[PDB]
Amino acid sequence: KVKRRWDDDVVFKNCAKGVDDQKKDKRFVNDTLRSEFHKKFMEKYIK
Amino acid sequence: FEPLVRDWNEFNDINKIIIRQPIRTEYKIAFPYLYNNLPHHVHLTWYHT
Amino acid sequence: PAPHLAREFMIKTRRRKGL
Amino acid sequence: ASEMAGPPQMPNDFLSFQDIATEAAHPIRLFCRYIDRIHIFFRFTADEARDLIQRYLTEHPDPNNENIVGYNNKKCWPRDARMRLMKHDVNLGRAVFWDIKNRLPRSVTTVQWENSFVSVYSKDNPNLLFNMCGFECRILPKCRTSYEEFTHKDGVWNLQNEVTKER
Amino acid sequence: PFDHCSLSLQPFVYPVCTPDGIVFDLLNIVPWLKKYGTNPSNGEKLDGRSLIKLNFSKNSEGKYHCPVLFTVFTNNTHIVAVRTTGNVYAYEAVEQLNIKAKNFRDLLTDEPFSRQDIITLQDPTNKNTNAETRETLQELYKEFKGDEILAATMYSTGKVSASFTSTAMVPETT
Amino acid sequence: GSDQHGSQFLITTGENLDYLDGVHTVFGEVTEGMDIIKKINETFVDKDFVPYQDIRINHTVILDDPFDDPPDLLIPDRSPEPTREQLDSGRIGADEEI
Amino acid sequence: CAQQRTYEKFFGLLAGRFCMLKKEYMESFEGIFKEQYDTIHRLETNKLRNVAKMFAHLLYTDSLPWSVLECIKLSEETTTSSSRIFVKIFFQELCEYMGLPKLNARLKDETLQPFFEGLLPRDNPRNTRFAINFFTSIGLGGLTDELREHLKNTP
Amino acid sequence: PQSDLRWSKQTDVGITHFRSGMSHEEDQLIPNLYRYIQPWESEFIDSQRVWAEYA
Amino acid sequence: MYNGIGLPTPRGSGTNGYVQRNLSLVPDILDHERKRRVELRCLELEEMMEEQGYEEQQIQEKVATFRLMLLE
Amino acid sequence: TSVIKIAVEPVNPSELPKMLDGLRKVNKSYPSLTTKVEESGEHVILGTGELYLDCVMHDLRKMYSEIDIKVADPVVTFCETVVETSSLKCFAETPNKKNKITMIAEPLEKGLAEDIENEVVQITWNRKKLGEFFQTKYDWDLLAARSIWAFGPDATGPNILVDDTLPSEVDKALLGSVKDSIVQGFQWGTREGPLCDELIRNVKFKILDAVVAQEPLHRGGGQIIPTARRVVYSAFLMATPRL
Repeated sequence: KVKRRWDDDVVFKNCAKGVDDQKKDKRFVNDTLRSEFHKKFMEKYIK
Repeated sequence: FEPLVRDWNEFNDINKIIIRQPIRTEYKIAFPYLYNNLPHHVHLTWYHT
Repeated sequence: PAPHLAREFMIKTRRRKGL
Repeated sequence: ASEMAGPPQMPNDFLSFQDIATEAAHPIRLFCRYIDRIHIFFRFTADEARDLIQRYLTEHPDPNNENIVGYNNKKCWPRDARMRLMKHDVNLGRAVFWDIKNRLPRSVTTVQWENSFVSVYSKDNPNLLFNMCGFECRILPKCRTSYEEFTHKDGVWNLQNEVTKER
Repeated sequence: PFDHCSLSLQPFVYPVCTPDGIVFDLLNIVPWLKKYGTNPSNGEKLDGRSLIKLNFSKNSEGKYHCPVLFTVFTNNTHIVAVRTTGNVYAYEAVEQLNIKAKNFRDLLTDEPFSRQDIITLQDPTNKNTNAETRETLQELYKEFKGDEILAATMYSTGKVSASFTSTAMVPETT
Repeated sequence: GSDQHGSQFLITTGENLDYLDGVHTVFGEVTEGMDIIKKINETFVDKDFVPYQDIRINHTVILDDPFDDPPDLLIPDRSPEPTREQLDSGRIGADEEI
Repeated sequence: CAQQRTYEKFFGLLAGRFCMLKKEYMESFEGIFKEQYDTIHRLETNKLRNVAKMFAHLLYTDSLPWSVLECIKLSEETTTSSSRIFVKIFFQELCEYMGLPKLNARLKDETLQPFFEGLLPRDNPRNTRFAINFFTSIGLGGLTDELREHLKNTP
Repeated sequence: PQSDLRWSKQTDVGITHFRSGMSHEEDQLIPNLYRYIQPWESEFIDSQRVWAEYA
Repeated sequence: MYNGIGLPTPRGSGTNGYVQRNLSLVPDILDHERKRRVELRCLELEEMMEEQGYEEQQIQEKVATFRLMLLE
Repeated sequence: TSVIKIAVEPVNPSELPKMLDGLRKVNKSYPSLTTKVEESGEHVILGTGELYLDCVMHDLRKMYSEIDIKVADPVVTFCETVVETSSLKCFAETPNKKNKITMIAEPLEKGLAEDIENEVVQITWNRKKLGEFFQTKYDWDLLAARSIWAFGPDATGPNILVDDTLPSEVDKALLGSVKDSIVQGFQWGTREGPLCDELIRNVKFKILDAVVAQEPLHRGGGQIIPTARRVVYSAFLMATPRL
C-alpha cells in the first residue's frame, strides 16, 4: 500500500510564508488610539 | 532589619558540590567576602584579642 | 558516609574538571 | 477525526480507540478541546520527527541557534524538573507548532506562539509537563529517571496501567 | 561541544573540519556549498579544496579520544590537529613532544610535519479538496459577473473632524 | 517493498509527491486520458479507497516498442476472454445504471 | 485512621514515621498488626478495607517487617472469611503498589519462608489446595502454580 | 514548610524548617479545611468501586 | 540563625515570621621479576666475588655459574 | 602548603578581561596566591586559609576591579596514590608500533618521599651518593639505586621511575638513547594525574621490558612520550587507584 503521509490530507497549507516577525508593533504611529502600544494594551486587558 | 535593597548559575550546580559541613549565617558574617557574592556596604569585623 | 568520600570526590571533581 | 470518533454505529468514549492499529496509525494520539483551548498529544517516531524538522527548517531556517531563545517553559518547577532545551528538542517543538498553525486559515482563527506551550519527552527530558483546566501537572514515569521514588503527600497521583495493573 | 557539527549544531558521523578551526560536517557542508557557497562559521564564501578530513581516535569505548596519549577528547581537553598527516593528536601531546624537541614530524606515523600545519581544533582555554469545490469555483468564475448596488454604494469640508472624533471612518490627516 | 517492482503501478492524481521520490520508480507520463484520470479521481470509494463502481483496464496496445522480446515470450493472438472470477466484482459493474 | 472517611496514607505515613523515629513503635506495630489479626473480624468491611490498606502501606514501605506473616495461617478452618478478605485487599495493595515481579521475588526468598509457611502450604495438603486456590482467587497465578507444582512433584 | 532557597529553586530538596502561619492566642490548635475535604485521587477510586458494584 | 530560611521582614505577612526546625527530621609478572631474581643473582655474585677478588675473570667465573646453574 | 580552591567568575561574561586585569594585580601583589585558567574554562585560585582568601577578595572587589563577580564554595586540591603493587602489566607501544614499554607500579614508603621533599636526596649527586643514601637508610638495593632514573613531577616529586631488566638493560645504546623522552612522559603522567588531574605522590614505577625499535629515530623520539605516560597510567589504574 503506497499510503499518504499523515498531515498531507488536511485542507490547508502555509498561510503566510512571507511573514517573518516584521514590525507592526515596532513602528511609531503618533495616534493615541491606533498605535500599537494601545493595541497590545487593549488585547491584554479586555478579556 | 528591613532588607537593604530588596535565574541560573553554574557554581550552584548540585552535581558538582560536596556538602561535608553545611554553610551557615555565622560563617557568612565571619567572612563577608569569601562566603557571599555582591557583599556591599559591609564592615569586616574580626578579633583575636 | 565514609565508605564513599573518595568515590564522590572523584565524581564531583571530574564533573567540574575531568569529564 | 473519524478514527477518534469511531464508527457512527458504535461511537467511542473520551480518549479511546477501537483497536491498537488505528490508535497507532498516526501521530496525533489525543485531542481535547475545552471551549476554545486546545490540548493535543503527538507521538512521533525517529523518522517522522526528522522529516518534520527538515521541512520546518527548509522554510524558517534557524542557522543561528536562536530557536532556543523564544522557547517558554514553566518557571514553577525546579530546573531539575523543567524542560531542557536541546537543539533537537526545541526544534521538534517548533516544527510541531509550525505544522499545526498552518492548518488554520488566518481569517477564521489563529494560534500564537506566545500564548501556547509545547513540551517534549525524549531521552533528554523525562518529564512531560502540561497545564489543563486549572492545574499544572507534570508526569514522570518510573522506568525513566526515577531510581528514587517515594509515595508522599497527596499532590502525587499514582497513575496505573489498566492492562497490567502495575503503577 | 566537541564532536558535533556547527551549522546543524548536531553530531557529525563523518567530520571535515574548517581550515579555521570548527567542525563542518562534510555531508551537509557540501549541501551548504552546493546550494549557497558560503560558510556558516563565517558568512564569507570559502574555497572547496580547503575542507580536509580529520582523525578523532577511539578507545575500547569508541569515544573520539586522542590516539597518542589515549586521552578521551571531550569539551575540556585541548585538541590540536596535524593537517598533512591526516591525524589529530592531543594539543598537549604534540606540544610537549615537538615544541620541546626539534623533531617536527607527525604524531601517529613516521612522517615529518610543517611548523604551522598544526591548528587548534578544540580548546576551552583560548484548493483541490473535492469535486464540490472544484466544480464550485468553475461555475463561480464562469457565471459570476460584476456587481451593481454595493458597487456604487461603497472653512473646509469636515472629513478631518469627522474621522477624528469617530473611529468609524477612514483617517484623513489634511 | 524491497525496491522490488512487479506490475503494480500508480498514476498521479495530485502533485508534489515527494515522499515517493526514491520509493516508487518514475518511468512515464500520461498525455492522453487525463480527463479519464479526473473522472477516476471523482469516483466514490469505500473507506478502503476502493470504488463502489468499477473502473477496468479494457485493452492495451503497444504504440511503440524498441525492446526486443526475450525468446520465451508467448504473446497471445487475441484476448483470452474474461471469465467469472475476474469479471464478477462483488461490486457494481459499470454497466448498471444507478 | 481506622475510623476515617476512607483510607488516606496520611495516618499510615504518620505512625510509620514515629516507628522510624524509634523502635518503640516498631515492636509496637509488631503487636499492632498482631492485634488487628486478632480483632480484625470486629469491624465492618469498610473499616477492614482501610485496615488492610494501612498494613499494606506499612509493608511496602517496609515499616513493618515481612516477618509478621507468621501470624497468617492459611488453612480453611483457621481463616476467618474476614481474614480472607483482609489478606485479599492486602496483597492486591502489595502487588499493585510494588509491581508483581519483586513481590514474587520477596515472597520467594527463603530467609522469610519461615514466616511464609503458614501462607504457602506444602506440609499440609488440604490447606495447600485451599490456600493455593485462594492465591488463584486473588489472581497471583505465579505463586499459586509454583507451589502446587511442588505439590505435583511431591507424591 | 520552608527549605533552603538555593537548592529549592534547583532540585526539590525536602522540608527542613517550618515558618509559622497566622498568630493564635496560645497553643490553641485551630483546625483546617483541608482535613475535612477528601482528596480527588481517592474519590475517583471510591466512585470506581461504588458504581461498579451498583451495576 | 537566618540560614536562608524565613522571611526577609515579617512585616506585611500576617505572621510573626517565626521559624523552627522540623523536629521530626530523621603472565609476565613472575617472569619479568624472575629476570629480576636473575638480576641481583648476577650482580651480588660478582659483588661477593669482587669482595673476594676483582680480577674480573674470577668474578666472571662466579657470575657465569650463578647465571647458568641457576637458569637450569 | 597552599590547599584551598576557589573558582571565580564575573556576573556578565562581558567584563572578563577587566576581571583578568584584577587577577593579574592580585597575583602580583600577593606572594603565593596562585591563579590558573583551568581547562574547564574557569579561573581558579589556590590559597592558604579563610582569612587569606577573605582579604584577597576584599581587595579584588574593593580596589583592583569593581565588577560584580560570583564566587564558588571552597574545596581542596587533591592527591592521588596507590596501596599495593601493580599485579600485572599493560604495556604501551608507539603509534608507529616501534617501541614496547612494560612498566609496573607500587607504593614507596612515606619517609623517602619526605626526603625527596626535604631536598635531602638531591640527585644532583652522583649515582654513587644516591646509592649510599638509599642502601644506607632504607635497605634499598644498590642495584635498585643503579636502576633509579628519576623522580617524576618536577625538581621534587615524591615518585620514582626505576629501570630494572638486566640483559635488555645493558642496551645502554637504545635505552641511554631513550631515557630523556622516558622521563618527559613519566613526569607528564605524574603531574597531570591518572584519575582527577591532581598530583600523584609517593609511588614507585619500575621498567621491566624495554623493546626498543633499533635506531629509535624520530619515530621513537616523537611518538614515545604519550606511550610512556600510558604505561604509567596502565600500571597505576590497573592495580590500585586511591585518593
